[PDB]
Amino acid sequence: SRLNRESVIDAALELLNETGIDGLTTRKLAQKLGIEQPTLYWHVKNKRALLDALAVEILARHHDYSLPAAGESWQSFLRNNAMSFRRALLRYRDGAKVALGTRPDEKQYDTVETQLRFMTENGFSLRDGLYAISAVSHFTLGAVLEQQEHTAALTNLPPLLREALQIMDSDDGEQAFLHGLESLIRGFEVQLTALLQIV
Amino acid sequence: SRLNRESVIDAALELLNETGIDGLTTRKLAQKLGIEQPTLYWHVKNKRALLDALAVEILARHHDYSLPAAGESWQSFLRNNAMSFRRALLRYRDGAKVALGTRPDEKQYDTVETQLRFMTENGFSLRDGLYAISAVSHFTLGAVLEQQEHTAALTNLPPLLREALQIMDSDDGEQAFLHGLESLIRGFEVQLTALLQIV
Ligand SMILES: CN(C)[C@@H]1C(O)=C(C(N)=O)C(=O)[C@@]2(O)C(O)=C3C(=O)c4c(O)cccc4[C@@](C)(O)[C@H]3C[C@@H]12
Ligand SMILES: CN(C)[C@@H]1C(O)=C(C(N)=O)C(=O)[C@@]2(O)C(O)=C3C(=O)c4c(O)cccc4[C@@](C)(O)[C@H]3C[C@@H]12
Ligand SMILES: [Cl-]
Ligand SMILES: [Cl-]
Ligand SMILES: [Cl-]
Ligand SMILES: [Cl-]
Ligand SMILES: [Cl-]
Ligand SMILES: [Cl-]
Ligand SMILES: [Mg+2]
Ligand SMILES: [Mg+2]
Repeated sequence: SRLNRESVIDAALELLNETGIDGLTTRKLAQKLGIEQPTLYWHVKNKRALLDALAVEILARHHDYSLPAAGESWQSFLRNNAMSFRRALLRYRDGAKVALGTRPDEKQYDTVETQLRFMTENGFSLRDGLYAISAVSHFTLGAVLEQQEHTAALTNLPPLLREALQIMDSDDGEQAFLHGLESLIRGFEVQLTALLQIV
Repeated sequence: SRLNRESVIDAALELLNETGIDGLTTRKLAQKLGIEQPTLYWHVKNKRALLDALAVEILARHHDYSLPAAGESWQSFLRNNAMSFRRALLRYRDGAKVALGTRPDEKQYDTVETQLRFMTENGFSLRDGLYAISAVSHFTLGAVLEQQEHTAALTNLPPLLREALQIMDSDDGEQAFLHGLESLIRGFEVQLTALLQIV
């Protein structure tokens, strides 16, 4: 079938959904695409190239709150950005695993530069803004990965743990995520406010 | 060589370090152990059983701050617990990937019950204590996974991003981690303090 970049990526996401990350392979991608393996190699050199591309494209397709609204607070932007990031990572099987350890792509440069500038224009040093952005990224990735890999795994408890497991089993993870997110955002705010005060 | 549980686990961690998680296999474990594959199967049924075991044993061996000190504050316990958790996850290649989505093992029941009880004895509802514990777990896992998978990957920047990448490349990740951790802990504290007040 068609082997332009857009089409190869569509097929790879479809396969990622069916097989997960560890099961995703170029041989299986060639099969899905109805092509021989040397044909594929012309377009896709290895699994890493594919993974890097999929991490960019998953956000390009499903991460719709990458930029703050006009007049939006930094707190609100981090909240909205994190919810959007989480949704995007949850959309394909092992999506968060595909996103791990990637670095900004050239096609994302304008966008993440704006993100970083925004934090600095709200009083953060680049480092402190970066640390806030990174903590949000990390917390969100961890929460999605635990949620997803828990599912992968599924394929005389003491009382508080029993109840804790009931609590976790009662929700997809969004409740704990949204709660932890408010804690994180407010902690950043306390830090930012304090300036040189002992806090 | 010897195939008791302890020995199989030693070999599997050694192999995890050499090959990472996706490359870890029972065939390769059998090779390391100097045994045939049906011999191994008697002791280890599949890769999942091995992964579940390794997640328990990595913490058993290297997570030394699982319990609060006498009179220790909940803030200090979460801090100390998180640093210890992070160190443990960093000790083997893809350690954090091995830990993902696991649930408490029977051998950890006493310990995590104590953790949960401790939070409740400091004023948290079980749910809020759980949400705090989970946010710490998630933030720490995400930060370790990004650090580690970044390394795996390695095998006209705009100015703020250039500097941000210099900042990240200058440290192993501990600085941003410790900073984000204080933000998280203080956010929990603000929440706990507020009780029914609008906050
Ligand atoms: C907070 N939120 C989840 C962010 C986001 O919305 C992104 C996006 N594509 O819109 C990221 O790329 C974002 O998710 C993300 O992945 C970010 C990063 O990876 C980095 C890295 O690795 C190094 C320097 C700077 C960044 C960053 C500023 O681009 C990060 C922004 C992250
Ligand atoms: C915060 N810190 C990293 C904790 C920890 O020190 C643990 C340990 N072995 O000592 C965990 O097991 C700990 O790391 C961890 O993994 C915990 C959990 O997985 C769960 C799950 O999944 C469900 C209910 C309860 C727990 C928990 C209370 O046992 C969690 C405690 C985590
Ligand atoms: Cl076609
Ligand atoms: Cl074509
Ligand atoms: Cl492959
Ligand atoms: Cl021996
Ligand atoms: Cl033996
Ligand atoms: Cl295997
Ligand atoms: Mg990233
Ligand atoms: Mg866990």
